[PDB]
Amino acid sequence: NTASWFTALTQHGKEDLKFPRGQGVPINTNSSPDDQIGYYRRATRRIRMKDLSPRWYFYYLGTGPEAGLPYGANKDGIIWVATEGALNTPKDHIGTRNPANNAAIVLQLPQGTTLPKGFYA
Repeated sequence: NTASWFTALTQHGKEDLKFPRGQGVPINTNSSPDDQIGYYRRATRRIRMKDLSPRWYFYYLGTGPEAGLPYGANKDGIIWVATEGALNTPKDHIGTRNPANNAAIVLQLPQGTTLPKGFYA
């Protein structure tokens, strides 16, 4: 099974995640500036049905459950982020995580990043 490389953002409001134009890409010192572009995918969970808080997981462009999705496409539960000068190419070489060999990276955002209302890590 596959997984995000990073820990997910939890939603504490009726808001749909959305960053300012140049923010949102989680830090990863082991990737190049060309690779800093992807999407957050919302994951819902119900429990007893009581609906839990939605979590958003980041996947590099061209990987993850929506690997075939071009950057910018409009789909429910998919929002896009990219930092200045990233390449609009699939990041197949980074891929997705296998929890059997690697644990998730703690999601961190660059300094001066503004998280929207009701979103925390």
